[PDB]
Amino acid sequence: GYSDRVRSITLGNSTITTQECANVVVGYGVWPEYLKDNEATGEDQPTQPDVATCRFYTLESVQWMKNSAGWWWKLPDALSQMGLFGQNMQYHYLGRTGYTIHVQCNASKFHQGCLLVVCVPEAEMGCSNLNNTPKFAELSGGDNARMFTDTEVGTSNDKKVQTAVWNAGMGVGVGNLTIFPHQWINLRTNNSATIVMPYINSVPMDNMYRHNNLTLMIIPFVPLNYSEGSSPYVPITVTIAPMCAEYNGLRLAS
Amino acid sequence: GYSDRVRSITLGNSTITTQECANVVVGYGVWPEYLKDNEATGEDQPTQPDVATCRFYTLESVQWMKNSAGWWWKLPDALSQMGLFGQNMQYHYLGRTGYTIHVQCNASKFHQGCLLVVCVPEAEMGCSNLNNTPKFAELSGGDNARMFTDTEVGTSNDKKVQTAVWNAGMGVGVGNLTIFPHQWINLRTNNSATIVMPYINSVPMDNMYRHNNLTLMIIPFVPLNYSEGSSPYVPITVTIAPMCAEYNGLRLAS
Amino acid sequence: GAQVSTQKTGAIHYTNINYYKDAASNSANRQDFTQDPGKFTEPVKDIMIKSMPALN
Amino acid sequence: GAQVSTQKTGAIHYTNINYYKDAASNSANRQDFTQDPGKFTEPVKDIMIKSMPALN
Amino acid sequence: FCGSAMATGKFLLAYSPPGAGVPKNRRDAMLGTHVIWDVGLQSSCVLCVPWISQTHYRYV
Amino acid sequence: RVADTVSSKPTNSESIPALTAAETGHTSQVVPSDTMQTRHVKNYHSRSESSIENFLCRSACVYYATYNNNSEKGYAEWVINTRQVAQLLRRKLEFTYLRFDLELTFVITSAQEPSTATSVDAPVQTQQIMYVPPGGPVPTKVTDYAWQTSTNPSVFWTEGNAPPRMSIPFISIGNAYSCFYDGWTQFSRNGVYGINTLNNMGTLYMRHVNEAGQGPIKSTVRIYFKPKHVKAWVPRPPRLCQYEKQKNVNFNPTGVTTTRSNITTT
Amino acid sequence: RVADTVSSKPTNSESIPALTAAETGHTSQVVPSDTMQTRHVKNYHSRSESSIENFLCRSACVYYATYNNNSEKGYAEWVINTRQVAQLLRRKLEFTYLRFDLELTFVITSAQEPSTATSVDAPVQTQQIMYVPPGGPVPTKVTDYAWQTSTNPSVFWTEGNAPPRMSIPFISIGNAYSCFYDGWTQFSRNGVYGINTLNNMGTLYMRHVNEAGQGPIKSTVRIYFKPKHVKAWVPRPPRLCQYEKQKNVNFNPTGVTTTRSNITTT
Ligand SMILES: CCCCCCCCCCCCCCCC(=O)O
Ligand SMILES: CCCCCCCCCCCCCCCC(=O)O
Ligand SMILES: CCCCCCCCCCCCCC(=O)O
Ligand SMILES: CCCCCCCCCCCCCC(=O)O
Repeated sequence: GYSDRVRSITLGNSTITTQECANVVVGYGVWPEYLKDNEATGEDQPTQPDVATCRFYTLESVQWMKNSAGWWWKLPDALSQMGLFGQNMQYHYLGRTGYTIHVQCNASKFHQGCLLVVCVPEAEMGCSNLNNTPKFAELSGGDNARMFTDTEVGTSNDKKVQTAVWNAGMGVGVGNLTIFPHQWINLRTNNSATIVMPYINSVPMDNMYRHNNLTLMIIPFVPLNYSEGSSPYVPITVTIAPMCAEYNGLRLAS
Repeated sequence: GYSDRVRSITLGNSTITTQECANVVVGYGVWPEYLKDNEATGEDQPTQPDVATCRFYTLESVQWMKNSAGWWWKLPDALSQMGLFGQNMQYHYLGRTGYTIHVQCNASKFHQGCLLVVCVPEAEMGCSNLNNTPKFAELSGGDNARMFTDTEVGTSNDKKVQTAVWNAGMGVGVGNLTIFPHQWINLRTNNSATIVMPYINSVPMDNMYRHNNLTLMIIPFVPLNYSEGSSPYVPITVTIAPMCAEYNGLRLAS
Repeated sequence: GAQVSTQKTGAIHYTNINYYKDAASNSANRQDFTQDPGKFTEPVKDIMIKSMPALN
Repeated sequence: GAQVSTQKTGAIHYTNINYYKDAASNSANRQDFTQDPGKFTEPVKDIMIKSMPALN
Repeated sequence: FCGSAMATGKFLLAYSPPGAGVPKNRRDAMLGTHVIWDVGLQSSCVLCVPWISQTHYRYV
Repeated sequence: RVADTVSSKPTNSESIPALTAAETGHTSQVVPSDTMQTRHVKNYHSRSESSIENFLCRSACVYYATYNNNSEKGYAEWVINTRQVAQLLRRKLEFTYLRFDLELTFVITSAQEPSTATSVDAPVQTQQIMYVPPGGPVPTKVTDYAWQTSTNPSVFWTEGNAPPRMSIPFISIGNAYSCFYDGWTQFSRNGVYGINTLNNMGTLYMRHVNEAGQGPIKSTVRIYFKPKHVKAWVPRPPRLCQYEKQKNVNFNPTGVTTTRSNITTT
Repeated sequence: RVADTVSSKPTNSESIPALTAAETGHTSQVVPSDTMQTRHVKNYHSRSESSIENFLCRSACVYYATYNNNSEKGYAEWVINTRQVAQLLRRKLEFTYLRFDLELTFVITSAQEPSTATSVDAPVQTQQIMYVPPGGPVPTKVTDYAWQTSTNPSVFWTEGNAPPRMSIPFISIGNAYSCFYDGWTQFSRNGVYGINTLNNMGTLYMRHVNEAGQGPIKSTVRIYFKPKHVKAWVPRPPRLCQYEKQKNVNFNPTGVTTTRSNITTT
């Protein structure tokens, strides 16, 4: 072992290599594995698809402004339109997978900032109006980032999610969000963040279009900054890889 | 072994059981198998999909009239729109499969007729006009039967295939079409016809949209007939099952 | 490398040598006869003996 | 001096004799393949394994 | 990457076999074979185009 | 290899090797000694003149192209293919995938042309038949740079001796030649459909090496192929309609057989 | 040969065989199974058609010089060198120091010329191609004393048969041929600078042996070299600008590559 700060990951067809990174946080202490034949209840045979599904699908990018609050994604839904993971997701009826989340954000030695890369299992949300429940087009984007705000929510539109960043939108203390697995991105000494998450859920296999497994949240606790005479555009990107996929219950598409 | 004339076939999810049938003709003498690692040139890993692809997809039906000449289908193209065999056919780039052709046509003991169920490997065709070459919409139907005629072709439309049944359209003697594997359907003593075909082709794995492997031809050598006072509608159906499918070269759809 | 093989008699020997590097300079393999009819005639799955009736 | 050596097969033998005094009358040494890439690729002094990082 | 030592950034490198070429968007190219490279401290990264073809050879 | 025969006696059992079902796609296996009582005769014949090794390995004409000596464009060229003569085409279309070698042979000939000079004394002529694989240089005249042949294989032969002959390995891209192709060349499924989509095979050039004369001579080359080590797969029925295109299968429908004036007439 | 491949599984360690430094002048050694997960396929290919033994040992044209039969100065001569044709020159300039044998070959040809006599009947002609090393006698006409060839090697060949061929050892002064020379010939560092300072190699003479005729015939010889036992050292990049001088390296600067209408255009 020489020069700890360099990693390398070759999963299937893609490879992501960082030179300046921290350690790798591996789930709750387990590596994602297939489903044993002692805990299954499906009566069909599964379908370990290919290397063609365990790949590195990169999602959209965004700009880290100087007033931005935070973004998030829904994991089983963000990869709905990507390659052969989005075809075996809708043609079948069941499935279980694990992911390998990644994040890139690189700045010079004259910038500053921080971020909290964390994934929350079973993330709920709260509508703006108390009586109603949130919409769907205001809860999940089509692999495009959803963003928090500074003002709380207003009183509209009776279905919008409440983007109150200091409460996280779930109704908890934002400082206590370090229980779920995570990693910090400090531009002083960091350039990325890796996270390996297994499949955590009550039932053995669950639908993909009806119930979202996890939720990826990004929150900058310390805003960007820089003196005059430097690049004012700092973008962010994320790369995710389905790990150990399986399916059951073949039907027509939807 | 008791009462030879009864068979039963359970392939995947469907099951087809006939009570009055002849023997089963198995290809050129081989059973369809996977591709060994001594004759492969692909550098990726294959994808044995599931039981969800080796199933019994039933195609359209037609009426056996008293003047009809003959029908045909193109095998790798007829199953293009059926279930998860038509999704892994276009998302990938390579593949090799074998089929288990079946045919149903049942009449009473007061009807008569015959048919030649045969599959031809690498079936070519001849355009109507000599200079040009046939069209595509006149060579392959979208899982709907194409039919021969009695008059030869005419001189139109400079792209139509020549439907001369007594020459088969390929330019050979129709009586010599018993070299390729086959089975007869004589309504006197028969009710169906089964055929198992392996993968026969020069290269190991070939495209699915650019080159059609086989061709299924049905020709009644003795027309139907019946006295007054019987059902005048005798339909025909065919059931096909992809056997030992494999794929390579994942890309976007087309 | 010389082989002394047999000849084609109605009902003897004859020598032979190769002089080149490749394999496409030799002569044809005329003296080779191998037959197997089972592939084209009788491709059925169940084996049928000619004594027993065909279909039950 | 005759040698019975091998031939170039896709995946046998073939004789050969020399008839002259000099050495410039023989045929080319086509059936000889010897590879060593280390001279041109990787001429460095310290040996570098692909697992460890390049420069510290 | 031959920029200054205060520079930073990540990049994507995709090889899409031919069924439909020239991916217009980034999300169209991310489905094929790819890799993610980030600069700084041994910046040079190597993408390995594998060999994926039906036949055994090809024409120059 | 052929088989012998066996002596049969009268029988009255229920063996019935005659009646069978033909729906099962099974050719029968009845011999003459099963249906009637016969003698015992041991056959000494041999199935040797019919195997594919002996049936195909004979040379045949493929294409004869001529080239005059008059001008700077005397040379003549030909694109390789085997479906240009009717005799050797139909001897291939009883199978689907072949595999063989070849032994080329060129029977070159000459002839005079009218002229006005007083006397004529033509020394022997020489050729110079070249082979250009696909994707390579090309000559355009009889005094070009391409005729150096630094890597191309050429054959030089002076008139009056035996004709030139040589071998050729199994040069192809696939694991066997394909005589029938069902499908297009473009992935969009448009344009060219026939068999020539996977047939390039190179070219073939010929030329007079002599400077010039007073005739001047005219010549015609003749090619001859001889498949040496054959291997055939997937037989099919022979052809019944004449050939009418070089790279198609277009035909004109004809009767299946000539006609007799009755069903019972001999 | 070529090497096989090996089966790879998903990994999350810190191996990173991708990121490296290119400043060290070290080409990487990453195979496809290191960066992604692949199958196991054993390659059966062979790197045989690319070795220098098989790549160079083919004959090519070098120089064709003609000589008429009319007068007492019919004979023609040539000074040995290999940088007179573009095809074989550039096939040498990928290395620096070579070592090989040769197999010469002369494809001689003839042709008539206008005359006024009534009839013409030309018997076969003969040659008579001589080789004069550096520092030796020289002929000046077709009836000289030098044509005795008491120690010089000559070749006599009558028209109509196969062409003459012969071998040649590694005749040189140094331990290997030199295709590039950097430096002068005079110790004062003045005058000639290029590569011909260490190239003499002798001469080459040709001549008609027949007495005379009525045509009279004209002829053109063609040389053909074939390096037999090669050995190469110190490769270098190929050429990019055309040749324009026989004993220089002068060129005209051109673009590095043809152009496309964009950076992102396919
Ligand atoms: C002077 C030597 C020249 C040798 C020329 C080699 C000729 C190649 C022959 C190609 C095989 C014949 C065609 C088979 C299938 C087809 O393309 O129709
Ligand atoms: C009749 C026999 C005559 C033999 C003539 C021998 C010819 C010698 C060839 C010299 C080697 C070729 C030149 C290599 C390097 C150079 O000088 O450019
Ligand atoms: C170039 C061949 C010259 C003619 C052959 C003369 C006999 C030499 C001995 C050959 C023995 C080779 C071994 C064998 O018998 O196969
Ligand atoms: C001038 C050679 C004539 C042809 C050769 C005939 C065979 C004679 C025996 C040669 C044995 C030499 C030893 C060896 O095998 O290398």
